[PDB]
Amino acid sequence: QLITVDEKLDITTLTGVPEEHIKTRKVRIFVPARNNMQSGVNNTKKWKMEFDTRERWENPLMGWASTADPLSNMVLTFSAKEDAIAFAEKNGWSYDVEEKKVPKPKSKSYGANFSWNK
Amino acid sequence: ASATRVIQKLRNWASGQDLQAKLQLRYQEKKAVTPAPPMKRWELSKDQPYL
Amino acid sequence: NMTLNFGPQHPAAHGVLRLVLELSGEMVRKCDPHIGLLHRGTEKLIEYKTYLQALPYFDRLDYVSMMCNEQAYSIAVEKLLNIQPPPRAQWIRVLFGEITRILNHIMAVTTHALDIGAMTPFFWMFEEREKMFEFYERVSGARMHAAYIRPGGVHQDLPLGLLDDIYEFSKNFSLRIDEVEEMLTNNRIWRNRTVDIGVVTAEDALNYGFSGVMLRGSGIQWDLRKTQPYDVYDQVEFDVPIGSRGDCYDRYLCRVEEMRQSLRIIEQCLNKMPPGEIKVDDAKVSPPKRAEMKTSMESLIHHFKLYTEGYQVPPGATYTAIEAPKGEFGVYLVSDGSSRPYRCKIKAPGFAHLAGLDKMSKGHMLADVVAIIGTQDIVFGEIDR
Amino acid sequence: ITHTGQVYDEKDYRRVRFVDRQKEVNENFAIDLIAQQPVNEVEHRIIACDGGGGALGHPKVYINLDKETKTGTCGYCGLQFKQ
Amino acid sequence: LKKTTGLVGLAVCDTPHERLTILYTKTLDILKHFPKHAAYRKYTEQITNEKLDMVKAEPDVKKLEALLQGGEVEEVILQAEKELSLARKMLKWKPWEPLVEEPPANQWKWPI
Amino acid sequence: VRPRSDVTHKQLSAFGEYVAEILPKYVQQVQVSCLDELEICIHPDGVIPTLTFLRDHTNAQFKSLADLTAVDVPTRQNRFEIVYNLLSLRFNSRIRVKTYADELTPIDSIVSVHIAANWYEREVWDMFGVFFFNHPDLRRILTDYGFEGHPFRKDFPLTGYVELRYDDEVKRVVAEPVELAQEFRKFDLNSPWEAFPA
Amino acid sequence: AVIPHGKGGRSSVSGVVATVFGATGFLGRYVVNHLGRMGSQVIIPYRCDVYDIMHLRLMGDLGQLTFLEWDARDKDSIRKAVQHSNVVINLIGREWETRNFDFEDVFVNIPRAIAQASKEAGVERFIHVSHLNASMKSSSKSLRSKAVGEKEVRSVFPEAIIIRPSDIFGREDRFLNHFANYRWFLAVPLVSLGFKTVKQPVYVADVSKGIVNATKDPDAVGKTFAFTGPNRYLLFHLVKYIFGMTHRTFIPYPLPLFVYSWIGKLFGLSPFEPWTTKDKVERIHISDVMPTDLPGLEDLGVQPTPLELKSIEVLRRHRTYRWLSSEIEETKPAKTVNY
Amino acid sequence: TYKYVNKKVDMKSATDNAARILMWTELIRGLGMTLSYLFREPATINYPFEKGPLSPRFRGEHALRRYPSGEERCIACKLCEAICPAQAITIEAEPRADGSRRTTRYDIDMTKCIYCGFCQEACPVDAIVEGPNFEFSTETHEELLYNKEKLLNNGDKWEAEIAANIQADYLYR
Amino acid sequence: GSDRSRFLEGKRAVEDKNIGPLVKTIMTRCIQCTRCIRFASEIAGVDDLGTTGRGNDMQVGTYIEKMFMSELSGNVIDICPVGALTSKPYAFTARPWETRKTESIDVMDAVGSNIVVSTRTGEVMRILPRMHEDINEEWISDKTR
Amino acid sequence: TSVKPIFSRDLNEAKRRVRELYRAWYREVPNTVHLMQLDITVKQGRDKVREMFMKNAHVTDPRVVDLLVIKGKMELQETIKVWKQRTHVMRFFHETETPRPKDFLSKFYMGHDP
Amino acid sequence: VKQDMPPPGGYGPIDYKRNLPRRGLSGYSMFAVGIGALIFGYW
Ligand SMILES: NC(=O)C1=CN([C@@H]2O[C@H](COP(=O)(O)OP(=O)(O)OC[C@H]3O[C@@H](n4cnc5c(N)ncnc54)[C@H](OP(=O)(O)O)[C@@H]3O)[C@@H](O)[C@H]2O)C=CC1
Ligand code: SF4
Ligand code: SF4
Ligand code: SF4
Ligand SMILES: [Zn+2]
Repeated sequence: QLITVDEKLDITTLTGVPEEHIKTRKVRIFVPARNNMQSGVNNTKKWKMEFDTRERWENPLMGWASTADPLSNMVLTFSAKEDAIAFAEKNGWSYDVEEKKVPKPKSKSYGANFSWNK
Repeated sequence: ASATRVIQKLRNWASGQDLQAKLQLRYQEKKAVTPAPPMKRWELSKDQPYL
Repeated sequence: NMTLNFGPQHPAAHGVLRLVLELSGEMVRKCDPHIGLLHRGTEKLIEYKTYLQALPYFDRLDYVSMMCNEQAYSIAVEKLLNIQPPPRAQWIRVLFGEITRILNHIMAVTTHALDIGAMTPFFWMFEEREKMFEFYERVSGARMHAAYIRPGGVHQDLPLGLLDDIYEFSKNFSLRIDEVEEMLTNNRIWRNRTVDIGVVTAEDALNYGFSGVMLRGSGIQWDLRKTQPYDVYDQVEFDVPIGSRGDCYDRYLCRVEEMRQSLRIIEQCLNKMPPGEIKVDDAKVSPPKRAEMKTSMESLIHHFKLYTEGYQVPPGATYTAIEAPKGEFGVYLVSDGSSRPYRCKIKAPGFAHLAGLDKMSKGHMLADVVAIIGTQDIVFGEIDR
Repeated sequence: ITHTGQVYDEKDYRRVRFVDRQKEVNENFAIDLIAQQPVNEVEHRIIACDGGGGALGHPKVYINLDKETKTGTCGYCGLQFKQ
Repeated sequence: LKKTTGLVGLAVCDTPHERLTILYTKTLDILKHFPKHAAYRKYTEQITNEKLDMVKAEPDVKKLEALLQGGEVEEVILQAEKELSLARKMLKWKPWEPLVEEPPANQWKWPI
Repeated sequence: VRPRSDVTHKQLSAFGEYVAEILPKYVQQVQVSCLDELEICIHPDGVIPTLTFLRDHTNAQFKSLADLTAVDVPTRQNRFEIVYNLLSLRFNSRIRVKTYADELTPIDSIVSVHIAANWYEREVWDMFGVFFFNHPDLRRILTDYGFEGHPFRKDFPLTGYVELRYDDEVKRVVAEPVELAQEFRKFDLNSPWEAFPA
Repeated sequence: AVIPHGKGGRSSVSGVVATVFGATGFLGRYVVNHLGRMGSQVIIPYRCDVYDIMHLRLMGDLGQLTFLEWDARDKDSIRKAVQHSNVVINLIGREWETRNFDFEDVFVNIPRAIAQASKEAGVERFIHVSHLNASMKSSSKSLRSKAVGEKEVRSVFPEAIIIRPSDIFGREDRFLNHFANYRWFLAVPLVSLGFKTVKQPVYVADVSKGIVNATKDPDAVGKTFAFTGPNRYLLFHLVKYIFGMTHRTFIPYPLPLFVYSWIGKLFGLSPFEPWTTKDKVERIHISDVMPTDLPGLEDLGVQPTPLELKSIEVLRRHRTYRWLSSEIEETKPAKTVNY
Repeated sequence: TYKYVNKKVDMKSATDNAARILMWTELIRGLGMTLSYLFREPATINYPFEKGPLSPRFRGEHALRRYPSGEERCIACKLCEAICPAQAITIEAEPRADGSRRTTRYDIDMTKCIYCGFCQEACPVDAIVEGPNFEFSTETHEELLYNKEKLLNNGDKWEAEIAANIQADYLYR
Repeated sequence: GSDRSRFLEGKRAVEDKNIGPLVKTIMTRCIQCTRCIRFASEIAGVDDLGTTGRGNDMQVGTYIEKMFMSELSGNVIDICPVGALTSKPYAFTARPWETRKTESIDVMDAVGSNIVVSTRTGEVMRILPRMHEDINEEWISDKTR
Repeated sequence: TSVKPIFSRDLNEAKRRVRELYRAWYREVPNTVHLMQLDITVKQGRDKVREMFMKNAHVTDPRVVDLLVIKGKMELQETIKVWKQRTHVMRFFHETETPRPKDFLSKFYMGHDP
Repeated sequence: VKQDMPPPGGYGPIDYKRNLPRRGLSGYSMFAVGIGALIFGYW
């Protein structure tokens, strides 16, 4: 038989994350925009949640960039806004969702610009 | 090589075969359906069925 | 029940294995192998790399068998793309696929003996190995860890002259296998330490997923190369060396026999390798020839995109298994439409074999455990992945 | 010192490294080597630049030496061509 | 008659036809409890009935081995009682019943 | 073009229905991929029953377990997708049975059905965190003895959070939070242009 | 300067380039440890063979540690070491004045030239180290000389932090190991039967952190901090306690310091690092000065660590087959005599 | 097709067996084999004086080539960085005063490098090549990290052989 | 597109000119797509850029060399899909796969145009527009990029 | 809601298991400090077990608690046996790492991102 | 342009079978020489 729990699945205790990176890390759920450089829209389809950016100090010996934040390069991809919000809640990371903004329909017709009137 | 024709013969006698030929020095209702027809059991190798 | 860690640094234990053992007297009551002393992340790292830049990981998964492993990923990536390599490339892969089997068996039989205490077979056959490496180098550039077999065929045609040398060697290697037999196959002492040690039943071998010589040694007839042909191993003719009274000695005899049968397959490949190209002609999957990318725009674009971004395999998942020298090596490669894989569980013939150490070495002496780790050809790279 | 004049400085905390061990810098700096290269005169309006040797050069590009005002410079070799 | 089966652990079973007829008839019996139109009952009954019809029909074990495949006859014995064990197990499992629950929505959508 | 043999596509499809009818209860979806492979999908409760039928059925003997793995689709409510790939030496065929398990909803163990799984199930717990009931001895296999966190989860940083160095003061190896000297350069590789599905 | 960037661990930057001349020795091993942990640039001058300096390489990130060949009788070597350092720490010291270096050299002569150059260089701060209770009129030529130097160092690098530490105990310590090493001598010769010998011991780490902190702290300038300890002790309990953890019998035997100075002379005679020395003996039986007013370890941030706490680690190697498994809390901690 | 590796009392048979068992014959047979090789020429090479043969494709040690004129070949397209499996190559670039495109910093971390040889493959101008030398063992870890000046210097030293090696293998590629 | 080329004939070349100090027009790259001539007339009212000539030597560059000086100028870079004319300051400092892209807000002007700051190894390499229907619909000022 | 149970129907039953594990560790701390020759105090060690046990004291989810002890028990086994050599155990004490202050002013003075 | 291929007519044949030679003095003969040695030695 099933048991009842109203507790938001929080599994922060099982994930195995250091305390500092669960209480000081804000992740943003956003649908990636398109590099204006290209006109393809296949990278503006799935929602992604990305952890907040952290220190990137220069390395003294070779000048390479060096980072102390483990969750930096991690960007998880989630198909829908609801599912991504769920991941933040059970993992205990703070979230600030940004609504998808899709291009508004634009009316175009080759004949219209040929109008000397306007 | 450079067996000298006597170290080679001690080599051949001790080994029991000719190493000169193969030297170590390289030189220049409905039917029950199975997933696929049952595999035919493999044939005994004709060139040497047993070692 | 004395507890003792066989020890990571054991001259006998291949690589590093902590085999915690409880030994009643000298007899080994329990065998709980520990693993992961060589876990390195190979499966997670691949998710962050493109298909072609994950090919070098496969050579490192079990590097005794450097290439045969590469063929398994190749095949897998080719299936997902529904592309198949050109005819010459197929024969090559079978040519170097077999040469690699010999290399693994020379490793397994001679390293087995070094732990047993026979040291001269290793030096005898490591010289032959050496000569083979040179084939790798003159074909790939690297003695081992070549990266020659890529997802769409091999990388570059054989040098002009290799085939002839892969002949001289093959023409003689037999005698070299013959010499070792003399010393061990019938040594009044090899037999004792090997015969009737680690017998595995036929039903139990299938149950514990042994899938390798270990199954074949127990008399089960299964060679994925004959049952499910991959590449052109179908066009060749070889005899699987099945065994009876499966035990360390019998399986050994099987490994010496596949060394023999692989020379039969190598001969053919040299006798019948076709004129042709060694990589698919789809610039989409295979990188364009350097003369072409330096004179044709479509080829540069295809060179730039292939090296920088990737194949872009169509979404799907496949489990493709070959017959790597150790046993069934399979890659389950789940793939989203992206150029970089999503998952790539490597099935290692070896994760299953080690597990069997417990059910094989029961009521056995410390020396028996050393013999059984040898008869499983455990390369900790594949097990740890 | 070097190509882009890397000069760990008298006050840097890194110039410490060369103490008792020399620095890697280059003679025959390239910056001046092509400048030392003669301008390849041509007859045609446009010219190619395999880089010299075809496959062993650079992806072939066609340069427009159309204005004597400017000697076309293949973006790969830095070779100026004098119409 | 044979000296031994290829498989290491398996041992030659004398009276193999009798041993198979015993196991085959048992299974048929157990299946008799399965729900009438239960898929496992109809399918396995068909397979088992064909097996023993062949076992009763063939008095030569070597040809018997060819007729129902099975490699060596000893294996066929192991497969039959393995099936007998599962038939007993499935009666307890009751797989014939309707699906436990539908998969969560989008659980099986691979492109992601 | 690969040398597809429709002869197979059909026979395996037919088995897929066979299994679907034989175990209506646990099979949710069955499909023979264009790559000529069958992938019965079962409710997690059908782990024991579906495997056993395949290991011990005359018309479908699937004796050895090739592999047990768990892809992790973070989006999917049930995060893990335990996949079991099985072989039939008798019919020279294969089938994959894949179930879904969430982080704290354990799956049954099949060590009973195939003892091969004794190790792979420990591997899935160590890397992904799925738990297997009735497992003889579930304990980390690949990760370090004191490792905290399940590594192959998509939500775990590659470099991880801890790295080891020898400290003289304490004359013993000592973890420290990871400090990397050249962070993994995260090249973005997806192209904004798709490929018109054939 | 070097703006401090990073999270604080290895592969991070703190901006302290520091020559540390006596890194090769006991305390140096600790000074380089923290400096390296913090991420400071450390130039370690060395005249010991490269094989011995290897233990140092493992501590610090790629490029943090630079090793320079240096000879004390050559002023030029000190000159180039401090060329690019902004912090100079001096730990040069010995107990046996050697054939070609006498106490003046190791304590006063050399440590002067060093700070002298450091100034010419323009190093922000210099931290000379001289022994605690190094009265300018103490019994041991060493203590006398060390004081003589502190006078001089103040002239060359005025206000170069100076730290006078009390007996220092840590794995490889003399204070703690030496006594445990008297086992060979069946009985233990102690003046006033080990009484009349109050001493305060300080863990090597405690001293170090302080030193490091001194470099990164403004208040330290022109100070003479004296790292002392968390509890004083009559030499009797110390000796027995040691033998206690070592689990070896104790026979404290009175022997005139007069005759004993002679025993020190005997070992001193030995060519290879005399096991003991006239001076060491005097220093041993030299009581430690009072707290006075000098600031302390906690002043520099590192709260002292009691001896009993880490003694177990320092004295463990001296135990036997079984005694090797005993722990400090089942053992009885010795009483504290402040006197 | 399969094969049985080990499928298989007259006085003579029994006696011969006893002859073997008590005269240790199969053991004497083994001794003969080793005595035989003792007489074979050993295959070792004087390592410093004689070197094990490596053909043109040997990857060995990284070098950056220059055009015969003297202009370094690299034009900083940076896809050698993109296809590096180990993340070894770090490249940052800016337009040189000439206006051309050149790399301000090119750092191959050889300890990170796994010598795959893809960089050799990827370069369009073929500026980065796998040079023949394999003997570059270094006392300190820092020496193994290589900046543009070491690689360019490595390129100048081995250019003659690199050119010969690329000459031999380019038709194949 | 296709896997290979069949143009065994020779290629053409145009003459690089100066359109200003921000846009580097290596116009031998141009696919004569006339997006620039549109933007330069429709989004911005410059009406300077135009097509010149007919045949395969139609070059879309200012007939007389007059710099394209206007705000909204840098957008041509973003709008030319070819890399014929690109940004001169960000000439060769980076390559896009490496650039980590963080979405932020324009502070140079009060329109608060949305923008994406492309950072590599911790220093900003470029700022290019990201679309906000209401505020900056895919365009950003010459100042804020 | 509506979630299947693992080993405990309710937090109550689950807490029973935690009690057992605590006892287990409590009884074990002394042994480890002796079989590993660790330089720690048993009292100190048991404190650590307490701390680690308490660190997760907030949880009230039956299922989460059950896994937590499964995991806890596994750790015990390793420690009970010598699978976890000292380096492994002492890591719990975070002995070498320098503690970071949590005071705002402290962080301000040291790190860009707190 | 040339491609390394099997020589025309194919390569020669290789040995894939053990050529271990069953060569030995017959057992009776072996024992007789030995027993004869002991008889002479005893005399
Ligand atoms: N623990 C103690 O006994 C106490 C020590 N101190 C002071 O702390 C300092 C460090 O102590 P500790 O490390 O135990 O001392 P050590 O005997 O270990 O020597 C310290 C360092 O000084 C160097 N050194 C010694 N003599 C010479 C010389 N003639 N020329 C060049 N270098 C030399 C040593 O290098 P190398 O060996 O390679 O020459 C070594 O690296 C000492 O200077 C001492 O005065 C103060 C109070 C108590
Ligand atoms: S690829 Fe060749 S050219 Fe492009 S950057 Fe790497 S080296 Fe320079
Ligand atoms: S060799 Fe492979 S790894 Fe080493 S640099 Fe070239 S590409 Fe990167
Ligand atoms: S946009 Fe770029 S390509 Fe299209 S015309 Fe203007 S310049 Fe030529
Ligand atoms: Zn050019």
